[PDB]
Formats: sequence, structure tokens, C-alpha cells
Amino acid sequence: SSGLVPRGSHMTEGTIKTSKYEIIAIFREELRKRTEIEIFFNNTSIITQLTRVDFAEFHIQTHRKIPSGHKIRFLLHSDSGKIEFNAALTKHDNDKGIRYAFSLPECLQVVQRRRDPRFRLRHEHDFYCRGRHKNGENYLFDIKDISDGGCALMTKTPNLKFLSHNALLKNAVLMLAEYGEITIDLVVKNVIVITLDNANEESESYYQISCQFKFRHLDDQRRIEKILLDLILEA
Ligand SMILES: Nc1nc2c(ncn2[C@@H]2O[C@@H]3COP(=O)(O)O[C@H]4[C@@H](O)[C@H](n5cnc6c(=O)[nH]c(N)nc65)O[C@@H]4COP(=O)(O)O[C@H]3[C@H]2O)c(=O)[nH]1
Ligand SMILES: Nc1nc2c(ncn2[C@@H]2O[C@@H]3COP(=O)(O)O[C@H]4[C@@H](O)[C@H](n5cnc6c(=O)[nH]c(N)nc65)O[C@@H]4COP(=O)(O)O[C@H]3[C@H]2O)c(=O)[nH]1
Repeated sequence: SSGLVPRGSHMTEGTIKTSKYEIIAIFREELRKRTEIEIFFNNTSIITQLTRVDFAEFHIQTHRKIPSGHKIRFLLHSDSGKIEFNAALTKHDNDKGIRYAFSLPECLQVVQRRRDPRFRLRHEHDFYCRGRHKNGENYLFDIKDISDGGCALMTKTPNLKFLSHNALLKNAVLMLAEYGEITIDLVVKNVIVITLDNANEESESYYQISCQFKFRHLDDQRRIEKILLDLILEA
């Protein structure tokens, strides 16, 4: 839409990686960046991180007991996109954490559909979105992340009746601290339940509202582009 495409996170609708070397280098970078990994089986997902990686296996550490028999599904929350694969269990021993070892996958799939990178607002930044629903009821949301094309809003107290898919939040106001305020339409793309971590070992539940910007004027888009560049370069 704008042409601006910073390096990192090139789009792919689905790229298959199969080289044992690259698969290892990828696991090593995501263990280091402490990337979130998500583990799915029998209709639910654990969520952990990697503990070590070598040339035949990767290792996690979870209080839950993971099954055995066949390969189970994984999803890495990588800055390159969602990295998915299947891996089988090979070792487990008995903080009462069960050490776990999985064979490295033979192939990974990378999917990166985001045309604009998303900046995650850290506790150094306190941005909000306020507005009025169609019935005049007021709302105020924390902004979790923001990109040239939209944002994710966090709240414990959504009014779900105004948050169906593609519902419009008309004349929301982004409150971006030193950057001022911008009035904007938001199209609701998704609503999920999320567990970020509060301070500090305590994990807490939030609703996450994924939104697309519908700009009022072309200059509002350019203004957001300048804010994101500032955010990225100053952190
Ligand atoms: N309709 C819609 N929903 C959105 C969008 N962005 C986030 N969500 C919802 O928010 C969930 C969490 O997103 P995430 O924390 O960034 O965590 C994501 C993210 O880390 C990653 N991921 C998935 N797809 C992509 C992608 O196309 N690009 C990138 N860079 N990462 C992706 O895998 C994790 C899980 O993905 P999901 O299972 O799909 O789960 C997503 C998804 O349900 C969006 O642009 N449109
Ligand atoms: N900062 C931020 N912006 C958001 C969020 N959700 C939506 N947007 C903005 O709204 C645009 C369109 O969302 P979409 O229709 O669901 O269309 C999305 C969606 O279908 C898909 N996608 C991207 N990431 C994910 C993901 O993590 N999970 C899933 N299930 N789909 C994703 O790729 C399409 C386009 O991605 P985008 O180019 O990034 O384009 C996004 C993005 O600019 C959000 O949680 N945070």
C-alpha cells in the first residue's frame, strides 16, 4: 500500500525449509531470542520456550506431561513468522519440571503474511485507544502493538456485542503519548483470549482485539508511518 518494506520478515505464503543445517540454525536463534513455542496435542496447546538445542534434538521444560507414540505439532512465534512442524518425543526425566527431548523436524514451514512489521509497546510506552460505541458507551483500551496498517488492543472488559468480525469502531482515538492523538476508524479483525505475563511470575488473561486502520485522511497514514519509524529507531 505504501511501498515501505524494512528488511526482516519478508512475506511468504508458506516456505518449506529442509536443510538440517538451517533447521538447526533456526532453532538456535529462536532458543536464544527466547522465542515462544507452542505445543499442540489432543485438542489443546501448551506454551513454553526452548531450553537447549543440539544437532539431533531440541529441549523444552514443562510441568505438563506430553504424550508419546507419534509426532506432535509445534508453532514457533518467530519474528520471521509462524514456524510450524511435527516432532516426535525421545526422552523425558523428572521445581518439579519434566525435562523433554524431541528429534529435530526434517522440514519446517514458515508463513509470514504481514505486509508491515508490528511494534510491541513496552512498559516504556503507554498508548491507549478510547472511543464510544454505537450506543454511546465509553471504552478505553491499552494498545499492545501497532503497525502502519493497524493495531492490537488489550482489555479485560470488552463489550463483545460491538466486536464481531469486521465491525467498525467509528472515530476511535489513538492516544500515543508524546506523539499526540489521532482519530481513526478501526475494523475488528479478530478477538481472542491471551495470556501475557504480569509482574512477574504471574500470568494473566486478557482479550486481544486485532484491528485494521481505516484512515480518515491520507496524511494520518503518513503520520503513523513516522511514529513507527521513531518507535523502532529509539528503542
Ligand atoms: N485475523 C487476524 N488475527 C490475528 C492477526 N494477528 C494476530 N492475530 C491473532 O492473534 C493471535 C496471536 O498473534 P501473535 O501473538 O502475534 O502470535 C502469532 C504469531 O507469533 C505467529 N504468526 C502467525 N501468523 C503470522 C504471520 O502471518 N506473520 C507473522 N510475522 N507471525 C505470524 O504465530 C502466533 C500464532 O498465530 P495465530 O495462531 O494465528 O494466533 C494469532 C491470531 O489468532 C491478524 O493480522 N489477523
Ligand atoms: N499491529 C496490528 N495490526 C493488525 C492486527 N490485526 C490486524 N491488523 C492490521 O489489519 C490488517 C488486516 O488484517 P487481516 O484482515 O486479518 O489480514 C491479515 C491476516 O489474514 C493475516 N495474518 C497476519 N498475521 C496473522 C496472524 O498472527 N494470525 C493469523 N490467523 N493471520 C494473520 O495476514 C493478513 C494481513 O496482515 P497485515 O498485512 O499485517 O494486515 C493487517 C494489519 O495491518 C494486529 O493484531 N496488530
